[PDB]
Amino acid sequence: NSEEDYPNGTWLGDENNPEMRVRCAIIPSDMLHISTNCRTAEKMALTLLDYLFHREVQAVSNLSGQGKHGKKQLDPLTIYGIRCHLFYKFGITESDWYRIKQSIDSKCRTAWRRKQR
DNA sequence: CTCTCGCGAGAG
DNA sequence: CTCTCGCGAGAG
Repeated sequence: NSEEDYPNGTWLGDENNPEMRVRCAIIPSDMLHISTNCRTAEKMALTLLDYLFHREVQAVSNLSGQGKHGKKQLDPLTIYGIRCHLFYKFGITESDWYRIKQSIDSKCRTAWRRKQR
């Protein structure tokens, strides 16, 4: 939320808009790897996921924190940052963000499916 | 691996 | 009953 949280990290979203920006952990070198190879909001979303949540946090959680498996909830502020970074770099819509959330939940489901094996 | 379907439980 | 939502899983 404030840059003092992560010093060597970067900003998710628009740096010059204090209301639509989140400070996160990934280093400026990884943040250029993402904005270079991820040329669609769908690929950027799931690359940001791998780089913002340790995979065994992915294998134990989902977005809302509900469900029959009783998974934990992924950080609502981190998920907000992904929402700003996709809006800022791609100008996604409310329906576009809904599809993205479905992809994120499906990615975390496969991480859960793996963990059992 | 991602994408996306459809099932079935619970909220409304 | 309709809708929302988590889910397993197959296909690409």
